Amino acid sequence: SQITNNIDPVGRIQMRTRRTLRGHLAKIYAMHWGTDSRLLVSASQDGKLIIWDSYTTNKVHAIPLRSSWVMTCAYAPSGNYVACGGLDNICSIYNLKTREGNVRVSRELAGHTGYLSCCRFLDDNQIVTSSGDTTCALWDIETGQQTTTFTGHTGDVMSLSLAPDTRLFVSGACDASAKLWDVREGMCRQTFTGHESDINAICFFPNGNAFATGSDDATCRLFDLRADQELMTYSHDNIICGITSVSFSKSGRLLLAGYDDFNCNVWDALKADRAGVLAGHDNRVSCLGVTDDGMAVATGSWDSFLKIWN
Amino acid sequence: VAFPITMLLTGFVGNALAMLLVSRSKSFLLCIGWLALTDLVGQLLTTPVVIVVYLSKQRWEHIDPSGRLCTFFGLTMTVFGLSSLFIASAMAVERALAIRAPHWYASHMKTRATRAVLLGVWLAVLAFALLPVLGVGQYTVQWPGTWCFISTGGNLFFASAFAFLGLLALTVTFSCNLATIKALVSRCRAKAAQWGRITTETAIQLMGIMCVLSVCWSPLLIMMLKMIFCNFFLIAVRLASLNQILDPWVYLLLRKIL
Amino acid sequence: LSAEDKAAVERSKMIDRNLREDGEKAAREVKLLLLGAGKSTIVKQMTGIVETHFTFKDLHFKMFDVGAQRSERKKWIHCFEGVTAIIFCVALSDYDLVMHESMKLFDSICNNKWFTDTSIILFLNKKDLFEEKIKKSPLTICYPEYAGSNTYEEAAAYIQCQFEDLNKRKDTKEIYTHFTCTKNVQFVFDAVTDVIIKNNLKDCGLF
Amino acid sequence: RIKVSKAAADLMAYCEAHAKEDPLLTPVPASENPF
Ligand SMILES: CCCCC[C@H](O)/C=C/[C@H]1[C@H](O)CC(=O)[C@@H]1C/C=C\CCCC(=O)O
Repeated sequence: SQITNNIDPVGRIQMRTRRTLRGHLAKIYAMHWGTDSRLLVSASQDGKLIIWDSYTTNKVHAIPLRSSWVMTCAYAPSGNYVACGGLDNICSIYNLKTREGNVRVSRELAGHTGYLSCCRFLDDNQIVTSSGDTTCALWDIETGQQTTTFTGHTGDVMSLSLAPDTRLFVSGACDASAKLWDVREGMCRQTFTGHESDINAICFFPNGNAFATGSDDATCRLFDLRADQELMTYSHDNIICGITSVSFSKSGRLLLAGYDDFNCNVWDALKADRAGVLAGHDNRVSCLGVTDDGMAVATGSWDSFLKIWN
Repeated sequence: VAFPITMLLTGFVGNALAMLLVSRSKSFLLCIGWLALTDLVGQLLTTPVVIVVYLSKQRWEHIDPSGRLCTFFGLTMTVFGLSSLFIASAMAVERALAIRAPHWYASHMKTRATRAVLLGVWLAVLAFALLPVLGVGQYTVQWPGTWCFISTGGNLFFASAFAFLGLLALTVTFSCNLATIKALVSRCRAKAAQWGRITTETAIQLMGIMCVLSVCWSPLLIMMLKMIFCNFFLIAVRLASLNQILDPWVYLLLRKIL
Repeated sequence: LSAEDKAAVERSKMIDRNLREDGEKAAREVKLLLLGAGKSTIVKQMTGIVETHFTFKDLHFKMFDVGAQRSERKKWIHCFEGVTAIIFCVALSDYDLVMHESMKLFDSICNNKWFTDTSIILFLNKKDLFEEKIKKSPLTICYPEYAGSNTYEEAAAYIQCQFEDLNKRKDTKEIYTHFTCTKNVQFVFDAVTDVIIKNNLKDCGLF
Repeated sequence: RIKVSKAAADLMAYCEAHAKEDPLLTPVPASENPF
């Protein structure tokens, strides 16, 4: 942080809610952009997992669940599969491009004991889940059994983020200990502890050799995978609430953090300043994703509104 | 001369507030907003003519030949004025339904009938005000020479039907509050108590409604039946418009106010 | 704006009609938690979580007997904010069976920041074992100043007023205590028709 | 472990080598911006 004061900061950011996606009735805990930069999913407590088109803002599929308590969702890099998980301790997988018209469930992954916090696809054959019984996993869709299980901490895992090359991920947990794992061997490689309380979201820096941790004590930090220590903490003195989701931009210059004092923010991810607030959400925000092309964000919140910015 | 000036500005400052307050923030806020909006519009579309008419000092028949402006002002008062009783009555019947059939209210009345019967009250009210427009009854100029109501003479059928249909609202209101109150007390008597504070708050706020609609629309309705069968009638419309001034205050203000 | 777009928008409107129909069908159902510390007996006579669906007098409501997770209460209890009641359940035949933990749980639940409007029903399960165990042995040992008597009804009323005392700084929720004697599901029926009336009188706006 | 100034240099070098292709710090005109 000491070296960058010779760099011209970004001045101010203005973002406008270019759409508004309406139709949910309960609150919202999820979204995930496709690699299409076009379609998103969203998961709610109505029992509905709705796939939205982000251009015409109308439904393409409204998948009806069984367990109406979902806390995460995923959308495959092949554009074929959605996943959902929650308090049922079951990760359901639905397929989209089917022979018939109606949508159906493919495989019911049923091998956890705690609830589900995240799940992210690797191929159409490998899904990595994280749970509340202090263990991640790595699954296999046709086999049905987990081919590698990571049990490296005491705190319940809360987030997950694969690398850009999809060889080793990162998971932070309720004991403030963010670990760096490895998919091939199956054991931890480093553990970073810099936070004073538990951890709600993590994503990688888009290069693949840094990551950002959002905690529940109104502070974010930026860890590096080669110096193995904290670089910045981002914190303003007028915050009480706790971060709920975190994402980066494509150039690695904006760090968008989804706070819990009713509105998101934008953090300069190199100068530790506050650029511009995504204000106007009515209830707490739960989720936000920048597209792969890097053209929008789509924040969801307990207000039943999924709004798409810039 | 100061009476329309007072009832203009006092009613305006009464009903500006509620529009602002209501706008920012259920199946009650819309049905107090549509009372507030109709109440203010009926105060803005009617007062300018009188305020203008008596600056001048000439007979209404001189300014309007052919009898169109009195026909305009004899339909507005009925229309904007009666609605208001039909905005107070609807609200009251709904407040009974809540306590008397506790679950029927949840499944069947989710804001898709608070834009239905409420925006149907105006239609019911109006397939009656336009009967002098088709030849039955007559809106004529009264003793002051600034406003208009039903001639005393088939006109009686318009004059007696106004009294009958203005009685429905008043009666419905009184029945509904007493029915609600009785049910509330009996439901609170057999306990064995914070449900008691509900009874005091409601009792107070469901008797203000029952007293305003019998200090204001009492004389205008009771004298018209005798007229069907000098100065008194003049006060009968200042009372029956004062409810409109206070309509905005009682439902969503004085309780917050104090 | 070819025929493809019009077909897509008609599909979207059919989806929204089905979505709003299912949503409206959902809201005439009384979601209810089933928190606890003899829950099995209660759910009999009335992994993950289990939802039990049953209908009484033209009013079918589900019931979410959570308790198989045992991971953390701080992280998934805020998905339960919109709920009508909480059928809390404690057997009172365990005053000296190695009740303070139950009182701690009730203190943590009744004062929670997501549940300042939910009317906590409470059930007290095992009464025959309690009266035999109080006829045989006294209960002046949970506190050294617990009871000033040793009969059944004074002890039962003392325990009931002891659980109803932990309601800290609330005059918006109403504990409906019972003793688990047809007339065991009748009580939740007659105590859920008393919280939806409280809610209607706040809906139409009256207090 | 590598020097933290070297990792700082690497991250700021990735920051300055993609400032042109960022549609959320230097926005594109609305001809191509698909919303
Ligand atoms: C059935 C009656 C409905 C009328 C409702 C209407 O919105 C009332 C508004 C009043 C206000 O209080 C005084 C005033 O000039 C307005 C129009 C009514 C009075 C006309 C005669 C006034 C005068 O000559 O004194």
